[PDB]
Amino acid sequence: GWAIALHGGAGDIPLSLPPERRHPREEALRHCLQIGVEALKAKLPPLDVVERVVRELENIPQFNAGKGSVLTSNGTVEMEASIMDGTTMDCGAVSGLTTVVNAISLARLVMEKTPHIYLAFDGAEEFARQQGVETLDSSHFITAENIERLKQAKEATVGCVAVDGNGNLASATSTGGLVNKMVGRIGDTPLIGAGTYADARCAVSATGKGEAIIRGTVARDVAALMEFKGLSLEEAATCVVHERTPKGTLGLIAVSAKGEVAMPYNTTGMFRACATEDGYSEVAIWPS
Amino acid sequence: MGWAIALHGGAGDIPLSLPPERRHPREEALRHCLQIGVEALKAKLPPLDVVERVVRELENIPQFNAGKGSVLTSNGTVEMEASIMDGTTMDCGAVSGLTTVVNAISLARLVMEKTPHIYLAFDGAEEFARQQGVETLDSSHFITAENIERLKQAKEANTVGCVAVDGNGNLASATSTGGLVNKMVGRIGDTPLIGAGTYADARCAVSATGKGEAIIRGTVARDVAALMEFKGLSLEEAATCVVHERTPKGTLGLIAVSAKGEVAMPYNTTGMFRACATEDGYSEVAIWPS
Ligand SMILES: [Cl-]
Ligand SMILES: [Cl-]
Ligand SMILES: [Cl-]
Ligand SMILES: [Cl-]
Ligand SMILES: [Cl-]
Ligand code: NA
Ligand code: NA
Ligand code: NA
Ligand code: NA
Repeated sequence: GWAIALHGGAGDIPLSLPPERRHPREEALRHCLQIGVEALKAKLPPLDVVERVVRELENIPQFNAGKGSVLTSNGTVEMEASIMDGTTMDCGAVSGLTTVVNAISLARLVMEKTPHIYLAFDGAEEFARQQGVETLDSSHFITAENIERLKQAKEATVGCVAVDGNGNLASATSTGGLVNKMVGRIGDTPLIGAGTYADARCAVSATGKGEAIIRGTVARDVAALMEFKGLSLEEAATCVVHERTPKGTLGLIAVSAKGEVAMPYNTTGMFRACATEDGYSEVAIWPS
Repeated sequence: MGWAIALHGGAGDIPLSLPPERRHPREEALRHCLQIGVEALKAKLPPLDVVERVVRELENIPQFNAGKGSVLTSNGTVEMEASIMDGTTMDCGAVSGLTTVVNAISLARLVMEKTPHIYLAFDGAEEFARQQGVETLDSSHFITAENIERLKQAKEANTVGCVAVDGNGNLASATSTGGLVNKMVGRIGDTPLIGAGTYADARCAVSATGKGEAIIRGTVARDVAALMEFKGLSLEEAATCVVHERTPKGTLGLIAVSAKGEVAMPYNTTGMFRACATEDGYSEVAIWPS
């Protein structure tokens, strides 16, 4: 049957995270899970499901994508996303977005409306205007929390995977990237086979230290272990997270064509949720 | 078995009737650039320096779609991209959106060496280039008469690389391109994406060429390495499986070397401008199938 997983990012989420900051993030996870489950039960194809959920996770200011993107070194927002359809292996990606309200929707339009997969920076902003997507002033995306985070860094990702009852799979990832990143830095989120992958067998969205995820080709590696060694989703995701990538760098979510779900992480925490047709659902931050 | 090097000047529908005056300089360029890599490997230059030196020269040859001679965007502009990977460390570097940088591959290497990042693109990459003091020239330098005409033909109708291994099994890959003629401004292809156009690990080094979007979707360079690592396929078995089973005909060619000094250069296109050499005394320059 159908299955959905989502994340609001992996990293060093401290156990002492105050309730005032925990609660809104938990509420956001549970609300996005309800949106994605409602969508699958309304017979929306998995590509529409992961777009719809990641649009919400972009709009949530407590998550690093869309509004609440982390700031470049220059105190600016540069947003990036990718989307992949497992059944066609069609895909779309964008980098260097500064005014586009929903980066993941622009990635979808590159896939549908152009002969290309990947547009970035000024050409991606020009395509956004040609398509008439929603834009706001760059100041919309910058939060007080992210101004402070950049100050402290100089001193010192969201995702959705879904499968319907017919084995159709999709993956969507969106980010502001890494605090204090150099202007023009591209991380793992928009790279097919790093942050995002979907094929006949699985759909994967990765989150964490961008450069490690690129070097590790994490999303492709999950799919490759299932295809080339006959590993189950759980075996393939476990091996990548706990065997092949360094501690404190990576988490991912994955669903299979058979409707299984895996959300392993090697970080302290990962803001995560999932639901299956088989009546499993969970919302979590830390290990249980 | 000792050192080995392979290089390409791109794969695609190179017609069997390609007249001598387009074939000639490209075959000579392959032989010239192979000499650069052979002399470097005979001098025991690290593979990462070998592939950078060869691809710099391939960028400079105006008949190849990289550096000077890069194909034109829809707007008649050059937007250049490159990636480089060290198989021993899996250290890598990538650049997209370069308009004035003479050698894209060398800025990919500086990202890897001088920053905490793998990949810089467009204004931020051009600004890193200026901080680093690398050679830049006016955007008009990169535009050739041949590519003005190619773009005119594309609107009407509507890659280079090097892999090297030393006798100690150290592996490197480098790939540089103008991209696709009449591409939208800001379009990124496979060349700068680690695991699509470029990959190196302890077992192999891979550079891919052909239709960017097919190579992204097929994660070609990573797939060769994954079949060797996860199925125990030879370099040849893995390379041939990717090109002749896992990807559409007419889209892709690749060059690859193994830790053991094996060479493979399969393609599913009409042709692929290619050359290789091994310490065992083999060398080859070719365009079409034998
Ligand atoms: Cl990142
Ligand atoms: Cl010519
Ligand atoms: Cl020089
Ligand atoms: Cl390309
Ligand atoms: Cl051959
Ligand atoms: Na957000
Ligand atoms: Na497309
Ligand atoms: Na050139
Ligand atoms: Na680096």
